[PDB]
Amino acid sequence: EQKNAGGVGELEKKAEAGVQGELAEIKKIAEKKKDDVVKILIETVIKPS
Amino acid sequence: YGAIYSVSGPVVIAENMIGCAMYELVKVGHDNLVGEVIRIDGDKATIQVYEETAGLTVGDPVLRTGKPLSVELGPGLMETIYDGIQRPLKAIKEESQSIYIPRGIDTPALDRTIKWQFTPGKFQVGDHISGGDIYGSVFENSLISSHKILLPPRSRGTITWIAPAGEYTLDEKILEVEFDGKKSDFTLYHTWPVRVPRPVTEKLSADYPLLTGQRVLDALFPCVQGGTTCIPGAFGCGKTVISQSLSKYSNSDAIIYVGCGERGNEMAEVLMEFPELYTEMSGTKEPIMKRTTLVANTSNMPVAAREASIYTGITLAEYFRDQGKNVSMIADSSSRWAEALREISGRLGEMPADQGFPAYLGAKLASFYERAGKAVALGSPDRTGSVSIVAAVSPAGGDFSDPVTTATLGITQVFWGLDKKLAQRKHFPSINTSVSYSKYTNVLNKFYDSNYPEFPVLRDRMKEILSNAEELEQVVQLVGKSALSDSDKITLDVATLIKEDFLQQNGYSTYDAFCPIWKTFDMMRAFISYHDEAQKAVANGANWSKLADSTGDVKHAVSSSKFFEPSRGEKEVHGEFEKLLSTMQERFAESTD
Amino acid sequence: YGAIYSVSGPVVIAENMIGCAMYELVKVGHDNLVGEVIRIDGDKATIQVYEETAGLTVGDPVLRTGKPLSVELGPGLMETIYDGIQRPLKAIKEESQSIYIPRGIDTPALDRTIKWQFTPGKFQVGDHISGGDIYGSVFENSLISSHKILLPPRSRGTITWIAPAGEYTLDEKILEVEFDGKKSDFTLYHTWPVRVPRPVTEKLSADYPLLTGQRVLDALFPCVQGGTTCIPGAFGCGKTVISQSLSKYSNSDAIIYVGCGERGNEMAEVLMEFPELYTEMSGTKEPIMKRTTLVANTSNMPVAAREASIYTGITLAEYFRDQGKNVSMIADSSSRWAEALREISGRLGEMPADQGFPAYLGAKLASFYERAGKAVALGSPDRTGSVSIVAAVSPAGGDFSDPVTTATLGITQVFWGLDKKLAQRKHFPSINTSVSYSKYTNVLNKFYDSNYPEFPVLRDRMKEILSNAEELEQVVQLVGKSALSDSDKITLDVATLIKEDFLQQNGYSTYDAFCPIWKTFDMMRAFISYHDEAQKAVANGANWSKLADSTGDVKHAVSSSKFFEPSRGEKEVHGEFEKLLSTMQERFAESTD
Amino acid sequence: NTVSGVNGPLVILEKVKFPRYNEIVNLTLPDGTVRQGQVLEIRGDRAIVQVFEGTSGIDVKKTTVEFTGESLRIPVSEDMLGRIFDGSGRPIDNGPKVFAEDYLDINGSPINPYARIYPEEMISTGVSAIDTMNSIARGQKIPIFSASGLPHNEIAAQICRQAGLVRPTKDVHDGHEENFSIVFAAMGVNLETARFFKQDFEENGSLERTSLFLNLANDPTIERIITPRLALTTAEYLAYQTERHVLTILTDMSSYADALREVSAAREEVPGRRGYPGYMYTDLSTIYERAGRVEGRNGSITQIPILTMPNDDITHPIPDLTGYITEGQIFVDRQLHNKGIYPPINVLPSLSRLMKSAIGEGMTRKDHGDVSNQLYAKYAIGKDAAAMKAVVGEEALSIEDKLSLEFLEKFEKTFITQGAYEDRTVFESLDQAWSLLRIYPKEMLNRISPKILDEFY
Amino acid sequence: GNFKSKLKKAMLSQQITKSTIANKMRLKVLSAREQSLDGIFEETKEKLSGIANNRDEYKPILQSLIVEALLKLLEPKAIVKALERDVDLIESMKDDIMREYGEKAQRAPLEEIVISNDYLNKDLVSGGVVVSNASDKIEINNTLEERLKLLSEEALPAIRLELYG
Repeated sequence: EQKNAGGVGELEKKAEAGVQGELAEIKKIAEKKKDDVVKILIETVIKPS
Repeated sequence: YGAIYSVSGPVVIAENMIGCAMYELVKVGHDNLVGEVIRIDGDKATIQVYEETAGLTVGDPVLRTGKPLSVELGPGLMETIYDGIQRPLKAIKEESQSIYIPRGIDTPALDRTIKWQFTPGKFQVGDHISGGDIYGSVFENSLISSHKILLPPRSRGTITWIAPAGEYTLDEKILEVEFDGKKSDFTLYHTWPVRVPRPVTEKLSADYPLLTGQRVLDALFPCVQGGTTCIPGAFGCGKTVISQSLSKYSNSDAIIYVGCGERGNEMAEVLMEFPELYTEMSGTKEPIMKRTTLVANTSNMPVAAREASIYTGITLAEYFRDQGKNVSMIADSSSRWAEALREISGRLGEMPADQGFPAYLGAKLASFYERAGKAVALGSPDRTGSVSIVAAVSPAGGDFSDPVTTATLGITQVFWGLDKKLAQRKHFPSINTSVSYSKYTNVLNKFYDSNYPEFPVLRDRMKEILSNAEELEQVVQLVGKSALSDSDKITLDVATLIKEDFLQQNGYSTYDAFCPIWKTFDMMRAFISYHDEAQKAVANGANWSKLADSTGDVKHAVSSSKFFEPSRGEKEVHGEFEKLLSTMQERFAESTD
Repeated sequence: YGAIYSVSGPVVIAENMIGCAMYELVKVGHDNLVGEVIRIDGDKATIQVYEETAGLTVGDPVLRTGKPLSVELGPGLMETIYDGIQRPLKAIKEESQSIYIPRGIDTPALDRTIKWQFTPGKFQVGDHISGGDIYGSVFENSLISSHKILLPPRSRGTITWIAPAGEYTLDEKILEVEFDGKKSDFTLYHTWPVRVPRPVTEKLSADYPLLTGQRVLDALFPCVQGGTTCIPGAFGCGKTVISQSLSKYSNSDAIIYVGCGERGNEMAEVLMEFPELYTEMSGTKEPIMKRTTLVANTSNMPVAAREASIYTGITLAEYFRDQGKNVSMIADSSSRWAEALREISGRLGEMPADQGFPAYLGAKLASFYERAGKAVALGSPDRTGSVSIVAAVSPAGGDFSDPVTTATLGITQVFWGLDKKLAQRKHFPSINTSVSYSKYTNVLNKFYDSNYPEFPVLRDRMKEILSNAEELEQVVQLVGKSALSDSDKITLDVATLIKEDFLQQNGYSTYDAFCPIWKTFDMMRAFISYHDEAQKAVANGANWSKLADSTGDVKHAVSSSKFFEPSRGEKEVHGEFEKLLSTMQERFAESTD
Repeated sequence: NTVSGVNGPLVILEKVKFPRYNEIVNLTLPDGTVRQGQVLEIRGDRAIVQVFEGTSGIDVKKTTVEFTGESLRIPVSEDMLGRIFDGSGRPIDNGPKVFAEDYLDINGSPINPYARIYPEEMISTGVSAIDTMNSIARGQKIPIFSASGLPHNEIAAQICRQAGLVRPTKDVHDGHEENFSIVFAAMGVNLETARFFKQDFEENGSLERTSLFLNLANDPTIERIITPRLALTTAEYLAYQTERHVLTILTDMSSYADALREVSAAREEVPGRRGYPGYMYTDLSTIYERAGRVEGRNGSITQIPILTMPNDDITHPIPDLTGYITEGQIFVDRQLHNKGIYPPINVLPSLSRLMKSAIGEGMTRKDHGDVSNQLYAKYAIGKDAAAMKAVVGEEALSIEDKLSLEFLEKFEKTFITQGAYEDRTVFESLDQAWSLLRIYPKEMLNRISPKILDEFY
Repeated sequence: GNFKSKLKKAMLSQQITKSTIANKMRLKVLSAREQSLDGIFEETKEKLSGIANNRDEYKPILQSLIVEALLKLLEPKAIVKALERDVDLIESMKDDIMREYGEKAQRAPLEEIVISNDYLNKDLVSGGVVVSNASDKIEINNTLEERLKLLSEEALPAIRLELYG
């Protein structure tokens, strides 16, 4: 049980550390390809589909 | 609005019906009979009219009510006898000089003569309030929890007008809600279409029992609120008794009784008996009836009301579940609700499936079971309430191999086998340990072990002992009882006490058919301690005759156990059992040596 | 050309059809799905499109091919795998990267990629030729030319141009025919509509041995060359199992396997297993497969492929018979073919008969069986061939009275059973004698007597033993083994032994090995011998126990004999069977006195 | 356009003729709620739709129709495990979203590539009665035939949970080299059931292991039929693209069949035997065809459908049809359940005709198949003897019968009796099975080849 | 006995947390993956309104949105519901549409485009038009949000291949 009273601390520490780096790269790689996708989306709309 | 194209039987088709929904409540003719649109082909709407379409020429007007057929949920349900689509039978008795409702007589679902005292909640104007949050309450009961008024599900907004404390009528507005201009006014009741399930915060599995107050239910295989259960039919020489007793002995907060399509002798008995009988927990003001809300249909009532009967009852049960209460839905019988489907199908021209019963049957049962169950009630501080369905399924082919029974048992997790021969001799209830099962056993037995009883040990052992007894009885017939050991004789001796005290209870006496869930556990404790000790003692050098003379007084007490009072100091610990345990240990040294 | 008017289910209605034959093949929509014209209502022709439709638009194009759903008969049918709508399955894998048919593929009927070696016939320039004549031949196998190039039926003339010896492709011309100028060129393949049977010279009596190589058939009710057979049974019946054995052992020069709507894994197994295993008359590279062609179709693969399976396959068979080959056609199952019809009758809205299957069922099965039989090949060289049809069906829950099984039984002259109880103990296939008959049994025994075995004399006693065994078993059940006589005990034992050693084809090491009519005969000499000597012995005074324990070794030996490979002295009479005969003789004598 | 009428689950649209078969349309209610449906029948200037969601409230000129202009395909991703979905092509649970890298059709042939090579790899459930007597393979289809007095959900969960622990023990043995994935789909079962299942998967392992599709009984019959189709798309992608073995647990299969039955009753479609459709064969097939090894031949979809029989008969249309199609039959018995056997699997009619495909020999014994046949045969005789013991008594039964009555009792109580978490390896099971055979003498074990009996006894 | 059940119970609570950590991560990831997609989608309909509000650049786009819808419409009269700013733009190019339709059909030229007195919102629609039936039964919503959203169905796997492939 002590691995389950101290495991509620670990309930967020390992959840946060688990994607601490991944949420920084998702938001990083988005800001690059943002503009590049937006031009494609604009293009599809002003082209009759 | 529309004009009648045809009346062919009780089915009436009408043209010039636009924006007509597919559950739309409509009133047909000048007379204003109740009807509902099952189907639409083109411009023409095909209506089943539940009342006689006699005197209705083609060309009469059809007036939309402008909304589906709904049921009203709010104050003044309890102590009222109703139709399958909720129409007070009681109110017709006052006006019409009729029990039943005759054609061309409709009335509102809730009485508007009655006024109830509305008390505001914890929300005031300018507060945002959300779906199901407790806006107020009405108190009109003192024996049970009353009608706590919720903001209508799937409705949100900021409250422009919250009426202050005082008496208002059910009809009259007490709320206006601001959500994109004036959202509408709302009243003390809410309308909800009954062929739509009511939402709740979330649904959960059941785990939580309550006082059933019939010993055999708890003891043989526990009775749970938020359960799914099948009980066999008998057509009022056995069916009626168990239903009347379940309503009376169970001290569940509400009970909602639904007679789907009954004889009419059974409907007549439940209404007269409820004020007459006494609560098992104390209080007057028409004891059991005050806790009861009744939907009572004989087979003579319109067929749509018979089909509708369970749906309206289930919505009722679901409404009280959001207040936080434990409800018993006792429905009798699904075979009779099913009979309605069959009739309605042939009238439309629908092609059914097996034995003439439609195919809408199996899915409608599955949908029905899931509305019932345990849930955390909706409303801001949250409570727990339950809806437990015990549905009888009678003969519908003279066997139990017919589509209605076979479909239900499958979804159901519990079967309780009434015994006919014992029932004809008027022991009620008298459940057979052979046919019966509960798949709820495991989770529940763990729940009672938590609470204080030794329940898992005793229940399991109860079953084994009886099963074992049939097998040993056969060895007595064919070989003889004399060549068999003392141990085996004992296995039978104990089974007979378990059979006599629990199983053969008489619901015509309250010192023989009403005892609390703890009390029922204490009796069962008593018999098990004796079995082990009796087998232990015969091994160490005793005989059946010797054993019987020696146990004496403790054996006599266990035999006399049912006659004892629900209390002795508390109704949870019965002092006479706790001291009985000592007298048994002292007796065992003496007997054995 | 035509334009889709409607798609209601798999049924499509298209206007602007001035014509079209019956069951005309079409390519529907831009997708190019399979269809056939069943009916015509006005100008709108109702065409069922049988390849799965989830995305066909109304007013998509409709292309008539101009001829009915047909098959190509020509070179490269052997060791080449096809569907029931004659698409090569191998061609699809490569192109499509869809191992099975995906929605919307149009792959031509044969392989136009594999060059074949053509040599010229006894018909040179200026010579008359007529349908079914051997115009030439194509090398396909390592041991024999499979596909004898026939002039098609309904063509005739004198040959102006005979191509010389060399390699050519399938679409290139190789034959020119004179009759009213250039009647046309001919190519290596020829076409034929599969709803027309191929015409023969004459049909000939069926009385010539068909060795299927399975002990259990040979022993009880053999088939004939020219045969028709029904076999019922439902999963665990060993029908896949008996197909594989059947293909390996079969004396016929072609076997055509028809998968009517199979598991897919079952088709995957038999395909792999023919080149993994070796043939009994030898086979160089893909041994068994060299003689095997598969029509395979799975359970959701096109309803046309499944419906056409029996006709595509029977047409193949008739063409091999016109070539001068003996064909054993296995179809599995005609019952899955029957489901294709049940589905067709609903979609169209034609009225069906009993069990929701149409009435046209009975004609369609009958037409298939009548084209089977033994015949003298059409064409001038003249040869003898057969098509012996073994057709699998399935009971509806142990009910053998279902329309499909009854219909097939109507047409058949041989019936071979399948008993559920006996399959559970592992004896599948399970043929007795009260669920099976063969009209060929009488002539067939006369032909086997000639070849060497004593079979007819042993066949009669063998039938009797089984027939008495069943009746005697009913007394054991009810009365007990206390009402028996000693000779009746004997009938019970010998019977149990027969049940295991013929009917069971289940392994214990290895699936059982090729047992001929000769092998089968030896088993019968040893069982029948055991029974005679033992009954004499009991009649003449002797213990049951003495006799059964003494046979002992001999019983183990017959059980396991079939696992051991044939020839162990000879095929004819094995040394292992020869020696038992002496052992019985020695025992009989010890027992008597 | 606008709704013309509505007759049951069928909706009559008055429209224009441009729509294609199973093209999505969205019905806009006057509440402003949108519900989805697909056209089942199209005709000139009109349609019949079946709406997945709902079946009532549908108006006339106050309602509107809008075309999506894409026929239904399921959005499939391979990141689907651990993620909560609802049986409707999206989560209405508010669970993690589906995403799409392919959208794949449920018609029963998208690009379908299956078995040209039959299963040869053994996959174990940790349960002796399953594994030994019938065997399970990397494409095997085995129906769980259950009843209204058996608890179908407890056995369903039992087979799945114990096959997840055994399956990595088998990976190490080199029976496998690829991932295991579970796809669990529950269609139109009770709330009580749904909750239970999720709780079971968590205890044994986790819910990261499995993907969940949840469909509620209150949601229509039309929804229920699409629910397994969604499971099929999930499994085919995983096998095809990422060479994973996929295990599908399809509960309840009977639930799906009743749904078919409803759209021929409130249709003018004439039904076949016992009120079950004539085109019932095709509906069932669609699920079962999409099974076997998937192209690359390291991927697979293996099926365990779960059938609850309502009458418990073997003359009912659902159990019969399923059985001809499926590669095995597993029959679970009420009488064993009563007696106190868990799992309470009766092998008296459990049979596989594709018994060879089902067994393994390169990661299981060769002796596995030989022993199983003998066991089954000896169990059956032991049942014939049981009926005879009641009738005749022990007052005429033979020396041989007595051995067979003992075998029957030892066989139920040892082999079929296993703990709730106790998993048996297939090799250990043989040892157990050999204990069962060992009481019979060398003349009663006569049917078996001499080689095997002298080797292992 | 009851030791074994308390011994399992704590190992169960151990794996309920391993599972809840693992679920919070797929939830943080998924909702981050979407937050990015809904900011790409956000920028495109902001960019588009700026295109729409310079009338002369919107003029050939609008012509094409209508011609497109009209070929799915297949009626001689279309009722076009527009914003109060685009009714003036449609008016000044009705002939061009009916020309342009005619050249891309073989059905018949379009007879009329109907400028109705009912209009689309400007606080619910950013720009674009709803081209509808003769009796307003079926409509092709060639509004900026609706096009962007349907386009989202097909954009999502493309965006997924270039972003995580």
